[PDB]
Amino acid sequence: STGSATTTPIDSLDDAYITPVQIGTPAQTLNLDFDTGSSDLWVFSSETTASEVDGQTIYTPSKSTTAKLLSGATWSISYGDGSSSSGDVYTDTVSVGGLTVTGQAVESAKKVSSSFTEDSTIDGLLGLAFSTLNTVSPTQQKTFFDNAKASLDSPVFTADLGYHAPGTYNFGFIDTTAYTGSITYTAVSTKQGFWEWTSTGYAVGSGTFKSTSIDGIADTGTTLLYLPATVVSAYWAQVSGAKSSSSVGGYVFPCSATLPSFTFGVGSARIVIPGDYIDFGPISTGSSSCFGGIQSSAGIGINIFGDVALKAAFVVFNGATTPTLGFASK
Ligand code: NA
Repeated sequence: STGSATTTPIDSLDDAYITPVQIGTPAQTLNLDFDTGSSDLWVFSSETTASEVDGQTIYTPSKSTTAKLLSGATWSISYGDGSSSSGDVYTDTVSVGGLTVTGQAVESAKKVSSSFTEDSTIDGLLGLAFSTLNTVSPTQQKTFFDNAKASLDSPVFTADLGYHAPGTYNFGFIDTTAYTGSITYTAVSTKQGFWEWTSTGYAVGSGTFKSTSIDGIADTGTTLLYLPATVVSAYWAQVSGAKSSSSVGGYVFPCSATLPSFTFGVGSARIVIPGDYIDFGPISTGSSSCFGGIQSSAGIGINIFGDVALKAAFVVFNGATTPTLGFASK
């Protein structure tokens, strides 16, 4: 089997991407944030505290003939941005882009933090990291990918995120029409439960490539590119008037600037992030200070190749017995 679904930016900045997901019988379609940095599939639901719901579409298990309470199971998750959610668990039929899993754990939120409530466009998350990170207790649950894997034509999924445009998540196949050149594969460590890999270096604009190992994660659920402070300083030093602002919470730059590209290494291959991808616009409405898309990972404890990096590439998440990542230009 295979599946193929379009993923759409939630706003003009590509802050996140939503993908429609069918849950239950008859189908209830919710728009979920596919997150390769976490391992829970959780939804706004008929159980979510009413004051914490503001515009989201909810899953109502009582209206699904295939829903079953997973008795005694609870979940609770905290993300890198300080957001959180928790609740109970149902199993139900879940389909993505025509690929169906029966018996998928659907984590129903009883509580969500303010950042979720305030984002009316995201109805929940679909985690695509390794199932070792799944938070269901007392019986850990599998991701949608891990449950689908054995049925797929190939044990893979691909992320093809757009810049200010829709893109695609495919399951079970490589679309050889969706990228240019060849795919470079690189080793993955699953020790922390992430798609963790090592970039071979970077360049700023037209500058020379610096060969240096950068360990980080491929995380579709993180907006920005978080890298070591040395790398980030070297990037922003090429932008007149850029500075790190403790009041704003990272590097800002004059909205009048033209940003340089940023290149990262994948083995001997190179992925180029155009400068425009690094502009996250005014820090507040009408400001002439703009927020940067490359930020320091110092204090986060891991480097994160978030959407800024991933949307410059066609990315293969190879879930074979020995997982690997692939990157191609597009
Ligand atoms: Na922000």
